[PDB]
Amino acid sequence: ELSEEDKQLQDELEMLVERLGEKDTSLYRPALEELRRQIRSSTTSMTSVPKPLKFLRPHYGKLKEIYENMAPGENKRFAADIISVLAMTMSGERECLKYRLVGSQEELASWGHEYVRHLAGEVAKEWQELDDAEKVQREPLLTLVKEIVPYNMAHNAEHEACDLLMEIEQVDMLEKDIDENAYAKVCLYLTSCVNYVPEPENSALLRCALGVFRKFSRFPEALRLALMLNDMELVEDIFTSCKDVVVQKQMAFMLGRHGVFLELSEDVEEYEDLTEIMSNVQLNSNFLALARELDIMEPKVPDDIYKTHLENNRFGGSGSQVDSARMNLASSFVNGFVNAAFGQDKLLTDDGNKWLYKNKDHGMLSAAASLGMILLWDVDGGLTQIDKYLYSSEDYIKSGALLACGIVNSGVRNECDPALALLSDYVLHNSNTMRLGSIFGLGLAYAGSNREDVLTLLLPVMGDSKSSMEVAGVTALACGMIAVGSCNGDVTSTILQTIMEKSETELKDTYARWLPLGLGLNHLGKGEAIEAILAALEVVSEPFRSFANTLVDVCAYAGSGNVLKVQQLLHICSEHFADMGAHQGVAVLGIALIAMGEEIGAEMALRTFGHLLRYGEPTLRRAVPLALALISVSNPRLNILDTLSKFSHDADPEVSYNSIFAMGMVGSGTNNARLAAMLRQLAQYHAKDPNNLFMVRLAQGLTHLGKGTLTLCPYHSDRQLMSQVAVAGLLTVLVSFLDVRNIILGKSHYVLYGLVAAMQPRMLVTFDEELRPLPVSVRVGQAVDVVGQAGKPKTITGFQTHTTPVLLAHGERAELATEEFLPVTPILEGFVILRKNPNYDL
Amino acid sequence: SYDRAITVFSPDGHLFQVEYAQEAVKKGSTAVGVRGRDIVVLGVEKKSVAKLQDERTVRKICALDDNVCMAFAGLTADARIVINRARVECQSHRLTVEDPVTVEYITRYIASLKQRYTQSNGRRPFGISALIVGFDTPRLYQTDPSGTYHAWKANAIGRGAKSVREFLEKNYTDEAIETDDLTIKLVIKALLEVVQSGGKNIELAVMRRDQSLKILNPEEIEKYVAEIEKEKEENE
Amino acid sequence: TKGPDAASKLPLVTPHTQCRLKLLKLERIKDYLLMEEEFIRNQEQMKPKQEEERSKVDDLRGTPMSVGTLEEIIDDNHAIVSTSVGSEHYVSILSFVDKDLLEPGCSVLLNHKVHAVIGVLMDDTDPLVTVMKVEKAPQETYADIGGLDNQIQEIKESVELPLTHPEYYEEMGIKPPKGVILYGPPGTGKTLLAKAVANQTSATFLRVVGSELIQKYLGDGPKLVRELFRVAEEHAPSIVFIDEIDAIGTKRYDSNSGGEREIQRTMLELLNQLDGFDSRGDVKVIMATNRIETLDPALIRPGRIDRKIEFPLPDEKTKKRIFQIHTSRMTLADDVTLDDLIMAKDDLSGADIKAICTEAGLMALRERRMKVTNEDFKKSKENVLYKKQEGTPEGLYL
Amino acid sequence: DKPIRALDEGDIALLKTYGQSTYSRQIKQVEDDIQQLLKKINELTGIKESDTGLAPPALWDLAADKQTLQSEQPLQVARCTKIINADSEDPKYIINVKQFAKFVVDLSDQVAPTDIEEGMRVGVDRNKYQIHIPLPPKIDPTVTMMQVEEKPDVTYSDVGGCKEQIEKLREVVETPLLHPERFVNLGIEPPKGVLLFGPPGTGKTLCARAVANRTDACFIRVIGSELVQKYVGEGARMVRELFEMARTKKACLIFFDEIDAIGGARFDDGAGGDNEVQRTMLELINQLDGFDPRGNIKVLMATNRPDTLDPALMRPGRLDRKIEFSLPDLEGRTHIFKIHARSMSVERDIRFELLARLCPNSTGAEIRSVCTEAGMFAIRARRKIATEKDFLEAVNKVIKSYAKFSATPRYMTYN
Amino acid sequence: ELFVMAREHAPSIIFMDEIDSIGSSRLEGGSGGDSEVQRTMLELLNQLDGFEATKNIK
Ligand SMILES: Nc1ncnc2c1ncn2[C@@H]1O[C@H](COP(=O)(O)OP(=O)(O)OP(=O)(O)O)[C@@H](O)[C@H]1O
Ligand SMILES: Nc1ncnc2c1ncn2[C@@H]1O[C@H](COP(=O)(O)OP(=O)(O)OP(=O)(O)O)[C@@H](O)[C@H]1O
Ligand SMILES: [Mg+2]
Ligand SMILES: [Mg+2]
Repeated sequence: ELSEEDKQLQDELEMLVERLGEKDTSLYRPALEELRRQIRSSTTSMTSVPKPLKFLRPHYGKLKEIYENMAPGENKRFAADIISVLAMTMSGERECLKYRLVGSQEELASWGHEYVRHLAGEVAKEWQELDDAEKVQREPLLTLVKEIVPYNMAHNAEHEACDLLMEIEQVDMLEKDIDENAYAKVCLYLTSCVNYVPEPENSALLRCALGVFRKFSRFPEALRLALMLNDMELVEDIFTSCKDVVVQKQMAFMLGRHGVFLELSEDVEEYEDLTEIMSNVQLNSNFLALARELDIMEPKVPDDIYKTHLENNRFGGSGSQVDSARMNLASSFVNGFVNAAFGQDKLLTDDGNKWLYKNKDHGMLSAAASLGMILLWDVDGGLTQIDKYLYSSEDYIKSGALLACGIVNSGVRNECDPALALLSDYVLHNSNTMRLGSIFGLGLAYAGSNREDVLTLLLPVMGDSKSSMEVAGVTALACGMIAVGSCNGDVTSTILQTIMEKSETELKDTYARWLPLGLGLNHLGKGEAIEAILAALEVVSEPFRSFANTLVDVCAYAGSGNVLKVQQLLHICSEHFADMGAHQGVAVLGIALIAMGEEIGAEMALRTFGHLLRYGEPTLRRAVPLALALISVSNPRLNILDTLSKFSHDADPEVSYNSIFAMGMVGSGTNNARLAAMLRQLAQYHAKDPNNLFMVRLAQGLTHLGKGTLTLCPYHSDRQLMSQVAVAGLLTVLVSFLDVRNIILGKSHYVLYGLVAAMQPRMLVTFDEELRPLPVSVRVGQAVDVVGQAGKPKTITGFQTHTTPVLLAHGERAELATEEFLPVTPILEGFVILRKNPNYDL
Repeated sequence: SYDRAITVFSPDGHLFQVEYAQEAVKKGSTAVGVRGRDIVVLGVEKKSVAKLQDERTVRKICALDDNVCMAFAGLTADARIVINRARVECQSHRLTVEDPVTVEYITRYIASLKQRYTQSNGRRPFGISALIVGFDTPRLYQTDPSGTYHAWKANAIGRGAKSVREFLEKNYTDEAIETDDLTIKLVIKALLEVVQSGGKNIELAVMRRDQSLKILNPEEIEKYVAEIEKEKEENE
Repeated sequence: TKGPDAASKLPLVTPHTQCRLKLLKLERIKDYLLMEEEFIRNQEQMKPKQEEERSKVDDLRGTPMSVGTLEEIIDDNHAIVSTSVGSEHYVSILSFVDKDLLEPGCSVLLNHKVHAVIGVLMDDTDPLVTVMKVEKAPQETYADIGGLDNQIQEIKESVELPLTHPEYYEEMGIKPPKGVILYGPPGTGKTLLAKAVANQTSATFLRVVGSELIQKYLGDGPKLVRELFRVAEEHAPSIVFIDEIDAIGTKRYDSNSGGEREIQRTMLELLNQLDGFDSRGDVKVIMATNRIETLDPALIRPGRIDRKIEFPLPDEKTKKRIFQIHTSRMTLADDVTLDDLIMAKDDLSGADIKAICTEAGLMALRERRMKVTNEDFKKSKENVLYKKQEGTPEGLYL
Repeated sequence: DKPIRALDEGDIALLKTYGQSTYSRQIKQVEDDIQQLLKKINELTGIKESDTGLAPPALWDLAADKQTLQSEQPLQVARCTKIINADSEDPKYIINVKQFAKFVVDLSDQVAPTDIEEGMRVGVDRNKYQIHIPLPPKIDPTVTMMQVEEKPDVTYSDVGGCKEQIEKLREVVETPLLHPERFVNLGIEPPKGVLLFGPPGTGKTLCARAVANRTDACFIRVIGSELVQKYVGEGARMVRELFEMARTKKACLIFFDEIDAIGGARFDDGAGGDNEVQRTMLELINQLDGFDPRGNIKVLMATNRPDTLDPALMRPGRLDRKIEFSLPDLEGRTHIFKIHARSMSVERDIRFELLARLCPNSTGAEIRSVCTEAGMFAIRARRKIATEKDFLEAVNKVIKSYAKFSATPRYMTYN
Repeated sequence: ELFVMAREHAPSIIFMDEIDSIGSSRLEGGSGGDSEVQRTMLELLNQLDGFEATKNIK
């Protein structure tokens, strides 16, 4: 019950509210003045219970009607203020809003923080309740926001300000209202909220954050959000606005990492240095330094990688003297991938022709591509060795050499463009293998280029009726992955015409799946323009109509997180009815690629995939491991590996094959000794089937990629920056792997080399302002945010001290433990430039 | 099972009662001491006394003789007994031989007296460790409840021993003891590294060459603390 | 093989602030859960073979199925099986049974009427052991532990790093530590660290009290310990947490005490499981005890327990970290200076800091305040901290 | 002081409303329905079908299983206690049905009277209890699982510093077996039992593992948890059947690991004590030595607390030789360091004599822990070679960090 | 079993009167120690605060 002070205050409140019965002149001003005074005193204090509000439980009906009849001036406004404060505690949402709306304006700050928050919530509720039928109510709510937002800004309440500004769908005022000490908080809030908000508000929020960062001149972050938006005009605007040459070099490094090559005018000083950095010619050299820091110059051999000295030699000296072709292809992939990018191998460099001569047709192409893939990012160094094998006796393997070129020029660009020159006279080659090699090399060398000359040169291949189905598919995929995430009308129209003119009998083959691929590869991350795409694709008949629609639906929403598209895809998967299950497989890959945008969505996609596996039909069971591989590329999560190990022994050969490839992709480059042991056990168990052995050895090569210093992650910048080229590469490999026997185990091993398009390295090489390497002590650990929305860089814990260059595993980041240097980019990934601290004093 | 007598060796040759005697020192307030070219300084963590308690009787810096003083850490009564015995022995040495007692000799006597209480059963070892500073040449020695003495350029015993010594080794430089004020400031900083009250719980005694003791009043110590704070204010 | 049964956990939703970002992440979780529900509801709804297989096998075996113990395998289809009543029967082994699974002492499903071997029971796990397995991972994570960097690093190198990165251990040649005892004063973070590692680990986790592994009947104690460790072996990557090992880890000594000798037999079986004849495999053991000096040396010796992680009373930096973590969900005022609580020598542990925060919240609620102040924390310090009586000697030492 | 006022319902409503409620209600409801949804999924799947012995369809494919079920009949196992032999024409047979009862039955016409000898176990029909089939003699399952049948990979070169212990062990468990002629010529009966005792981790179980590794005879690793049975006298019967199985094998080896479990001291002042465990220990005592000579059964026993053993068991007629494992000397500790650092990726300049001298009173297990900790230190800072400083830090972390409280100021007492 | 019943009937309040009997200061080994009472002590201590967090139990 009450107290003496409480009872006296209750009596005073009751007297003040009861005096309003009649219309005496000295009632409305005195009583409302007293109520205003008490309410303001209680509300403008600590969060203590508002004692006047607790005591006040009257009815305002008489108060509302008298409001209607008495004092059209300020007294009704005082009454409105009082009833608004009273109804903030009660449930009078619309009335409580309109009391502040039409009553005494004064200011929302004069009431209290809680009153401001409640008014903000009610304003958001009304705005969501108000449609475009009338804009009369919108303007006063906007005026309320005009004062609500600065209140939150000045009282560290940026949460409510940002939320309200997202409800009203208007975010322009953040440009003119954000302070120096609060830009990071709101910017991080937006860059985290963009992933979960659906279309089209995510793009508006992204451009709002872009404008904020431009206003505060945080140019690297502006570049990050510009690549998030995937629009070149604002990237060019940021490039022009960058007046600091060190920031220019940093943004060139990040552009090269993302693979975005924008033409630079000669008006910008130091054009040559920026161009050569963006071409990423230096990377290999740094990689070499990397390797000579870890004493891993010496390349490995497949015999030691398989560890034959440990396998139980049940048949000794009688069952291993025969060298089958398929195991030779697997050993080529191993003695490639494992030793790749180190500039040397002990079996393909000194005994090349002898090795290649024990391969047949497809083995020739695979080994020729692996010869270039054993030396990465050295265009001249790679081609100096590739030319002789291009001059080979078996001119059919010439195409393979082109792959080598295309696999050597990957991740780099030259002014003279050796790849374009070398393949310009070979693209029009009538031989199917020659044209295939030419187009594949051109695509791999020019991933993400979007250069009009190469696209125009690739156009006539689609209209060539002579060109075979697999030539058409490889051409379509190369065109798509040269024009990743651009919605190029030229390529879209060309592929649409090619598929429209294609016959059903010729469409029934597996390679026709690669026709939507490039089309889909033209529309990565842009789901707005795909209504016309689906309308155009609706002309073709089912089932391939549904197949193409599903594939373009995946490609449109790559990482979008649109749960409605995932619901449609899950409905497709759950429909229990050969080619009919292709739709379900593509939809499963769609759930994977949409959910990999967000960590939460991905981890729930894990549970959905488990449910699909334990309760799905054979086609879904085959499809899921590819999805699991897509979800966690180069992220050896133990639960995923355990599920894949459980299903590697399944009685369905396709399911086991897909599970093995999922081991290879998920644990790629992590050098996981547990994964290596499990793969050795799988090789021992599957020692009889050539296909299982081939794919398990491929998985071992993938997991020993670069001796553990290479990753296939399509994500960068704390996994927030997507990579269109890498996403394209994994998409091609996975959709080809939807049919392992006909494509992977058939005539199309070269498709595996598309993963090298996604081949991106991990280091911590630190450069000075002049780009010389600089050893800096670095604190490396997990980025587990021990705070909420404090704006912290996840507050790296699990500390370990390192000297650069350093190797960072997936999910573990780094920070500068020394204040002597300041990084231009606060995200310590890849090559960075540290400016000497001017604030530090000796 | 081998720690209930002073004359029993442990199976690994440990005199456990002697080792236990050092915990009494470990329970005492920190006493720091350094030697300079012309001065020997020694500060003491002077823990706050009760409101009604007279602090005159609570003395940790005691002068064994006009040329040598001593600050203990450990049991107070054992410290009183040891200090009285040291004074008597120094006077007796001055009586037998004309020249005054050297700080090394008085430290040797104190160490031998402490040892002779650890050799016999039915005689509790002294639970104090002492810092003895004097001129003969400025010399600083430290005793031990075990009965071992050592010569130091700088110690600190008592509650803060590892921390204050850790501060001391990378602070005792040639220029640090170049000036008498510099040496006293070094002692003040070393004591402030442990005594986290400032001024009110710091008592420093300085003995200059061929001079007498001078307990620093809580205004000169306040001035030195202010100077140290001003010097450390260069961080900003 | 029977790979690990890792506990399931929902993704962490951060920030923990009551903002729209938390709403969006939680609604994404709800979306995906509803997707799973829709799929799992329409799966069996659209299900239109093996039914003949079931109608034959189940009819042949019939219900109920008795559970007996295999004793002898006489022929390829005849076995001497002992029923639970201890009566042996020479019964037949039906065709639909894997002859390689039958081993002496195995649990075998028999027909109710003719007791013929109709199948083999695989698990036959003691209910007191299957309850030790953790199904719901605890919510406490490594981000909820203030300070304790050395202890967390040691425990990660022991039980976490070998699972994720065995490459280092295999390359250098070390066998990773397979036993850790978390010892220290109570309320320092031992059980909290066990909760955190259980949350983080991808391996199966078994939680034991060090006293539920003790049974009434004479031989069921060591048998239960053996069953628990065998279950840990089954799910190969395993972590066996035995809180309060003091209950059984006490030092061996000679007395009549007919129950104490069984106590010592149980602890002897435990140490045999830890390191005795035959290898232990890839199962780690985490042990916690307030008093370690009272433990038997043969239990905490290296090889059985490789690491002894000390949990001291938190220092100033650690205490400040605890206060920052445990008031993160609070709404602190501007007049609050947590430092005064962190300083002084109250010898307050992490649990003490948690209680201080809770009591400060209660003090604020007493004044009808949802935001705490410095005065509330000061009152809570004296209100809660009154734990020890004297713990100190008199003014002997100067 | 001012008493705390109660919290009225209006106050509760205000505190739970006058604050964050824009998203608090929605967040809480979403969390609650998330928990309910998780419960729904778990319930709706909720099977995890238990594995049962269902063979592959091609394995059985037998419609005659029902014919076997109905035609063949179950038989209860019972040992023929006695042959009555009334007139050698209606002989009668007294059988004992385990615990059910005892009966006087006759054989079925299928079997011959000469094929059913006294004392063997036979199958009887459940209705007329008539003998139907002779059975092989009972072999306890757990007793046959007590055998090792899988030699561990611990050789004798992995036990350093115990040369005398190894030689005395091989003198009792290996030499009298491989070359018995070296003893009968001198008329010496070699000891038939060895008690391995010493500090924990000194290498008793390691030496037992080596013995089992190169035994070449029947090795039985007795489990101390199985001699301890729920029912009265079952542990004694366990010992009897174990010794009988050992006697069936030619010159078997038995290793009672951790003998303190069932080798306590007999007593009666405790008003009952164990009794059953004491009875099992007494039967083991009887089997070891006494009437009914044990035979060629050399017995291995290990315990790192031997003072609690029964003096009857400790008597040198059951455990004749008492091999003691002591803390290794400097040379032995160097040997252990070299053994345990053999496979490590360490430097070639490591002075292992220094490390051995730095661990005065340390068992071999502590040396192994020191090596592992040196590797861990070399891993923490990611060096691929473990240097001498890493080993010194490991020695400090393992030995000195937990040895005693003799701090450096207290360690200044020695020079 | 007491704590499992309290959880199954949650919310619940457990009143443990005269906790000196089981609850007193823990002893070392040796024949003097009660041991089993300390075992019940440790089980109760973990039950009310251990690896598994009690909900709505006071
Ligand atoms: N370092 C710490 N960081 C954060 N919270 C801590 C820390 N130490 C203790 N706590 C808090 O104290 C609570 C109780 O501590 P905990 O359960 O870890 O006890 P303990 O150390 O295992 O003690 P006992 O000897 O009783 O088993 C934890 O739930 C946690 O919230
Ligand atoms: N001489 C040695 N050489 C090498 N390793 C040794 C040696 N002595 C002991 N060890 C190591 O000690 C480890 C554990 O010792 P062990 O299992 O023999 O203990 P125990 O003394 O029998 O103890 P318990 O009292 O538990 O029976 C072994 O794994 C082994 O690596
Ligand atoms: Mg605990
Ligand atoms: Mg042992």
